[PDB]
Amino acid sequence: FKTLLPVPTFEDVAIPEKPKLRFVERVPLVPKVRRERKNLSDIRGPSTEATEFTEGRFAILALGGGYLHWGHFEMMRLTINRSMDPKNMFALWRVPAPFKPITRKGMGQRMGGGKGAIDHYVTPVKAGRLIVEMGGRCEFKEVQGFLDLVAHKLPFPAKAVSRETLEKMRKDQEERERNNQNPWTFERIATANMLGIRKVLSPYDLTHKGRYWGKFYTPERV
Amino acid sequence: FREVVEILDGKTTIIEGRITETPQESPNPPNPTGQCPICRWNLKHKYNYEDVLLLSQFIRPHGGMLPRRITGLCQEEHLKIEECVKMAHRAGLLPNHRPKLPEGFVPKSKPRLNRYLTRWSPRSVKPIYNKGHRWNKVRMPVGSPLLKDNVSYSGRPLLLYH
Amino acid sequence: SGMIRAIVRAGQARPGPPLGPILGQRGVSINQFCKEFNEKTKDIKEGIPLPTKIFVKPDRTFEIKIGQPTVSYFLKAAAGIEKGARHTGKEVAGLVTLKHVYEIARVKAQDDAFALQDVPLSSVVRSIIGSARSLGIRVVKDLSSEELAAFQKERALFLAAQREADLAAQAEAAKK
Amino acid sequence: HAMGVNIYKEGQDVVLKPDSEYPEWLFEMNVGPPKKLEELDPETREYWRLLRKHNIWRHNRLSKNRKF
Amino acid sequence: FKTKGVLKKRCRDCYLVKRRGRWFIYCKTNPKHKQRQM
Amino acid sequence: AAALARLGLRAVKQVRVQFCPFEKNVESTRTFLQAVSSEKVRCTNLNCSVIADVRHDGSEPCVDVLFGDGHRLIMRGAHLTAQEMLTAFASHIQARG
Amino acid sequence: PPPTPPQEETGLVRLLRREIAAVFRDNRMIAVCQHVALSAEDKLLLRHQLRKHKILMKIFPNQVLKPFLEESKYQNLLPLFVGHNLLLVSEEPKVKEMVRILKGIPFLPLLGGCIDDTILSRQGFINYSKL
Amino acid sequence: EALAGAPLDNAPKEYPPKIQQLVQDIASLTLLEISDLNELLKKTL
RNA sequence: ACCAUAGUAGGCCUAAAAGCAGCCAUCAAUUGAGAAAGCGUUAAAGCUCAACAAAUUCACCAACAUAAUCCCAAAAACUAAU
Ligand SMILES: [Mg+2]
Ligand SMILES: [Mg+2]
Ligand SMILES: [Mg+2]
Ligand SMILES: [Mg+2]
Ligand SMILES: [Mg+2]
Ligand SMILES: [Zn+2]
Ligand SMILES: [Zn+2]
Repeated sequence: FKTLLPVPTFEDVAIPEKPKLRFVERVPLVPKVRRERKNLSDIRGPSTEATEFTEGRFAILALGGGYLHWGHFEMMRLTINRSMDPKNMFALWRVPAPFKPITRKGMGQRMGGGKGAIDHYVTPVKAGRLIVEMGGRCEFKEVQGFLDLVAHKLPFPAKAVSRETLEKMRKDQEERERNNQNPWTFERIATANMLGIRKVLSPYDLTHKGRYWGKFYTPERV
Repeated sequence: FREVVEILDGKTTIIEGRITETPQESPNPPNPTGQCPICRWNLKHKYNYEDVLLLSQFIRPHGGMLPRRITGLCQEEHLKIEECVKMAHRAGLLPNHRPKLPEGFVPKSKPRLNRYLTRWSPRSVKPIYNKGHRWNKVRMPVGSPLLKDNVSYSGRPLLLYH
Repeated sequence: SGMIRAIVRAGQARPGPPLGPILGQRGVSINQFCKEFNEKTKDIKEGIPLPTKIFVKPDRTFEIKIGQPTVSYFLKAAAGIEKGARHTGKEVAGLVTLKHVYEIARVKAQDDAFALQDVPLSSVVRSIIGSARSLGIRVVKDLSSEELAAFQKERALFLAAQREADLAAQAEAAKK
Repeated sequence: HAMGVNIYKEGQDVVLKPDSEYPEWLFEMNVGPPKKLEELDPETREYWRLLRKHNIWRHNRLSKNRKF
Repeated sequence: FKTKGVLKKRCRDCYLVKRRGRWFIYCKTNPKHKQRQM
Repeated sequence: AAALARLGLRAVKQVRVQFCPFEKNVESTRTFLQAVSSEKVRCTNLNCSVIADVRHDGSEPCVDVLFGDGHRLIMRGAHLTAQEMLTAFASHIQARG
Repeated sequence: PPPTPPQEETGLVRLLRREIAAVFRDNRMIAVCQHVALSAEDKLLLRHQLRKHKILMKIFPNQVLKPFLEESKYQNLLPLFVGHNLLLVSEEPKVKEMVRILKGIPFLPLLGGCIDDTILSRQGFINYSKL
Repeated sequence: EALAGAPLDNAPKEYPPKIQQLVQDIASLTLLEISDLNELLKKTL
């Protein structure tokens, strides 16, 4: 004998038309003629934009920073589109089409001579940004199962999350940092310039607080 | 402790259960409120692989670990006691708890290498041919990390790898 | 060597598929069974295909148990229609009342499956109703005068929709 | 075969009993509205049939990911 | 036998076993499901 | 009940189970009864009869099984567990037959 | 241990309690017979052979049947339900007719029971039968 | 309350208390109350 | 561990679509078992899942090959160390 439990029911879910992901273009329609310098600073540190959910209850969350080029968009589009029930689920791009020109030279060039030519386009993705947002009358578990594939084939480390999962790990993140037993935290030492440590740190560190190092992000770092 | 007896008489076979006497938990524990058997005797973080009088209480006459739901151990401590029992078998303590096999005592093998605190099984370990230099160095495990919480009287943490 | 479920029309039993591949694979005589089956089923002049249970034995001999005909047929006739709805519940196929389902029920209470079950006729009527839901056939409490007002409207709408579906199927057969 | 039934033909092809002959249960049964979960009383046996059925649908959706 | 970085059961009859300081997948029905963790 | 089905019970003549329902110790023997009474084991051979002897007073539960080796296997479940009875049954009645 | 988390009765538990409370009222003969694995065919046949003498059969979970029965006047049936079981319900009983069908199947034991407030073993059923 | 404990075949010599106090209350009656008893039982059954 | 019977081959399109090419409904017997979550069939039949009953230690994720003369201090889990 086992007693039953009430099943979660979705009466409030409204499925939009064209639930499957839009095709995105290899190159923008108005190709950038002027060659841009590479901010690596756009992959660096925490993300400001696209941190929260909008319509959907599920998402892929980026744990590192990285560049997304057309190959990745293709991968996600196909993989998600044939992995979903178009009736019961819908997906959404939380990331723009690749807009940032990246140059190259022909292999075999000597150093110098000018900048290179535009090879392809990418999208910058800062750690903590939602890549793809899936809603529906789905339970998190199915979506999670096939979303983790996609997540795994992305250039940065990433996870599949729900609203519940995300707020879980955020409350855990702050609770870990008010639980902390040792008096010595990165913030505390860095801001007050103890041991003259500011010599070895970068200015950005004051904001990043030793959680972010380069494009990498370690969540365990308080 | 219930022995199962089997008898063969004239093409008839009798199998029967028979109950013997079980010793009982010693009368007066230090922490009676205590939940798990290790804990109410204040043995948590105290017993080592070396303490046999404690370990021999959970095992079978043939040397294998007793199951957990029978013993009542707190899960963590069950694992610790299992590690310890393995390590103690390997160390050559509990010689009476092997299975008895009249033929196999006769065929000598090279006299048993004396060892202690062995985390892995002897047959499963590849010799480390390459060592490695000061910066990338292959360390040889000693004892188990399950016991890394034992009380240290010296104050220095036990050294688990050399 | 096992059992066989064969749904077969009243006066029709022929030494070819389904009976050829099915009974012929078990190593069972097709003609003996056509003979016996027709002996028993020629006495039903109501023209009803019945699901039947054929027990096929180890020695290649056999036994036969004839059950009540399918509810699909009984309801196809009760609504007077031919084929059931293409898209069920989206559209209507035919109409029935209390009385239809009651009759069809007390007819099928002697079925092999509902025989051993001591269930009242309310239960069997529930089953037949549910089997109407998926056949595209709609029940109504007291419909009689509106039954015929309906039939003169409804049949014209089913003719309109079956002709529209036949024409659109001619256009989709041509486009293909 | 084929039968076109009118008010003359549906009565002439059938033996259709009077309204006082037919059992009470036959009118009570719900014609077209299959019942929902909220509608049924939790102290009724049928409510729990529906809950079971829904649990089965749930396990059935969740099992979509089977490798085996 | 295949050497793999990730072991996964390819059917219901696969079982998972630790031998020689490794993990293994043995399968009696389909021997092609045999796997050795590297 | 499955491990008995896989083992081809056809080597057995007659299986009786004598037990006393109102005793506290009989659950094991009962488990054995429902393991041998199952459809798989029951249909492996039709030459074998399964008899359930039910008494209030006998006070000792017992399982008796004859088979065509001229062999008689009698296990008195008192303190014996179900799957010990069924393992003993398997290795005893299969290896001999 | 952590403090005590009292569990709450579901609708299912209450429905079963009510149902069994009615079952022990109505039927004069309640005969416990250990549930035994049969073909679906044979179980149906047995149900129908119980339908011929009008006797009914019922099955409840030991979970909700046991505490009800230990708090019942019927608690002497507690040692009977420890295994699998099947509850034989009879209104206006005739026991010899119930024994007739059980006789057909040798491996399907009748264990305890109560016939008109008289709690009996199998032998008591054999005695009430010949009466 | 609780019900009977069901004695059985190997040893039951034990008859109920009710039957005995009934045959006692029967045996203590004078024959006019025995004929009255007999009539009152003949009519109901 | 255990167990699997009911309307019924649900209605359609197709040579056949019988829980399982596809489209639509997704009701209903039995204490209990989806108009079926995996395998399987030409269509079946046949194996399992979820359902009753039987019981109940704990069970979410986590594992990743290598180079060229010869491995590369030796060794070591406690007698008290801000
Ligand atoms: Mg990656
Ligand atoms: Mg149901
Ligand atoms: Mg199951
Ligand atoms: Mg290699
Ligand atoms: Mg050296
Ligand atoms: Zn403890
Ligand atoms: Zn496999």
